[PDB]
Amino acid sequence: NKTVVVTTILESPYVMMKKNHEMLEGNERYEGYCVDLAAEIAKHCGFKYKLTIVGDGKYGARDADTKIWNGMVGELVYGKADIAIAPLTITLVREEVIDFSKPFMSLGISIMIKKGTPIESAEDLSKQTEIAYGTLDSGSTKEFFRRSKIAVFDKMWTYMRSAEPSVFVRTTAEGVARVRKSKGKYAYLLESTMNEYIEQRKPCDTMKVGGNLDSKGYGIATPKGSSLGNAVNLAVLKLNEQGLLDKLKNKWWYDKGEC
Amino acid sequence: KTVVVTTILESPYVMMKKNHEMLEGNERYEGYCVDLAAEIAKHCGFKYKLTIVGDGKYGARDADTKIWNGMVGELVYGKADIAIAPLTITLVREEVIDFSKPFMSLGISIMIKKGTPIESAEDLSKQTEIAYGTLDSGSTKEFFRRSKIAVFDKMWTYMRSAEPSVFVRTTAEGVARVRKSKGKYAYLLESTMNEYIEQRKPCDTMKVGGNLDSKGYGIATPKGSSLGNAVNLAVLKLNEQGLLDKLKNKWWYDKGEC
Ligand SMILES: CC(C)S(=O)(=O)NCCc1ccc(CCNS(=O)(=O)C(C)C)cc1
Ligand SMILES: N[C@@H](CCC(=O)O)C(=O)O
Ligand SMILES: N[C@@H](CCC(=O)O)C(=O)O
Ligand SMILES: [Zn+2]
Ligand SMILES: [Zn+2]
Ligand SMILES: [Zn+2]
Repeated sequence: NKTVVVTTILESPYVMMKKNHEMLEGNERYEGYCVDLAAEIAKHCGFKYKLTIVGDGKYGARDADTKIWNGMVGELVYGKADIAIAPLTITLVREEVIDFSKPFMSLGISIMIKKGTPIESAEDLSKQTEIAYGTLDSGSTKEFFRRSKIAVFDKMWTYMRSAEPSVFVRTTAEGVARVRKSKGKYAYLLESTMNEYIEQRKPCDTMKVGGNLDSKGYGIATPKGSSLGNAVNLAVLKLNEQGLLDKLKNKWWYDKGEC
Repeated sequence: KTVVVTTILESPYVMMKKNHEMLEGNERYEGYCVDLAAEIAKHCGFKYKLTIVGDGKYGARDADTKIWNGMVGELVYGKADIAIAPLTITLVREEVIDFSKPFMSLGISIMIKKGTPIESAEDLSKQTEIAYGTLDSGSTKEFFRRSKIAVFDKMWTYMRSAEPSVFVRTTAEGVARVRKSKGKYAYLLESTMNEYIEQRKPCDTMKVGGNLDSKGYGIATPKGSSLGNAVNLAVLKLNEQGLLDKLKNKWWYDKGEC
């Protein structure tokens, strides 16, 4: 048995630095939903592990030119990590190079506005020019728009791909900050999970509006044909059935809500 | 080789067409899972035959003989090649068959006759005037059997001992029992089926409260099936094209009559 290298990402409330992290070591430096989940998955599958934050701070995309995978997906593909336990979206292009468990959390793409912004829907955003809108610059949300053949979303993509200055952001935090500082003139397209979390954080000035644009999930990912895939999947099923995943969601989203 | 698909008559997933008696083979049926089977078959490049599960059950394991019934049994014993049905992904099933990523989300929910003074599972568990039960041989019954959550444990104790029986052989039977019991029977069933019935004449039932859990239906194949991989990728593709969302609207709400 060797220590399992876990790749993950600093994304609230999934993985965060503990206030006193400088005084702590190894796994104890972090907290959050995915930190709690990693401990349970390791316990139920019988392995020791080490949490590592993804070097480039990215989720995972393949460069169209170089064909190289970046982010957490890259760490799995190139053998730098053994498992990714993070809000990593299950997608077809990813499933072709890595394996995912059954989804441990559901989510869909959603709209974040600064409160009072006169927008209620994706259709609203597409039919106007006063309010800019964008996505995380690398990730499944961007690809959803890039690939969509649905009229409303294709229209949004045509706008976003050509908008100047860029409407895309490097991190979720950057997108949230941009909504907060843009006096209602920027809306952010991000996953419902992160949207709902931020909605419950001070200064309580953002809101999720409209229905979700799609319906998907986060999965625990392992390299193709990993020895861990089967047991990890069974552990996700057990934890779902025992209500732990619901308990953890409540713990990190709503029990700690500031609004 | 023509792929034998096991499925179950459960609205709006698989239903006999109005004019079924004059039709043959797959053409006799319509519904969400009929459309899904056609899509999966197209994207995986196979011919197939839809067959309705012989015993009318989803699938559970006999505690004594360890024999599986239902669609799960058909896969386990080699009577069918794939199940395309509202079949809930569960740990005990994943141990004997393979599931695709979930093509639809659902949770256990409460169906009441309109006007029944019940708003939650907790409400049901606190009283005795209104009886309540679940489908037999399915994942909802097992949920209550295995739950340690106090409210659900309390409900199970009541349900397992209730006389006359509160359990039903089919969803349709549960729905009929709610409709005819003058508000004195509430039915525990998956949110998907509950929300469908809520939009059907005579428009006398309602879903109340939040869902009791969060899970999904998956396409199932026998362990080590050569079809498992391709079918999973097909589900991902259909999801990403918005086709699953299209089919959900087509069968739930475009056909809504309330
Ligand atoms: C048995 C449970 C562990 S579960 O496996 O039911 N998970 C519960 C959460 C959940 C259920 C259904 C869906 C629907 C979308 N499916 S998806 O794979 O995200 C898409 C990429 C095809 C998403 C997330
Ligand atoms: N969960 C996404 C990142 C966030 C987003 O794209 O909105 C992914 O795995 O790429
Ligand atoms: N979908 C369930 C059947 C219906 C129910 O138990 O509510 C199963 O696969 O067992
Ligand atoms: Zn545990
Ligand atoms: Zn198709
Ligand atoms: Zn028996």
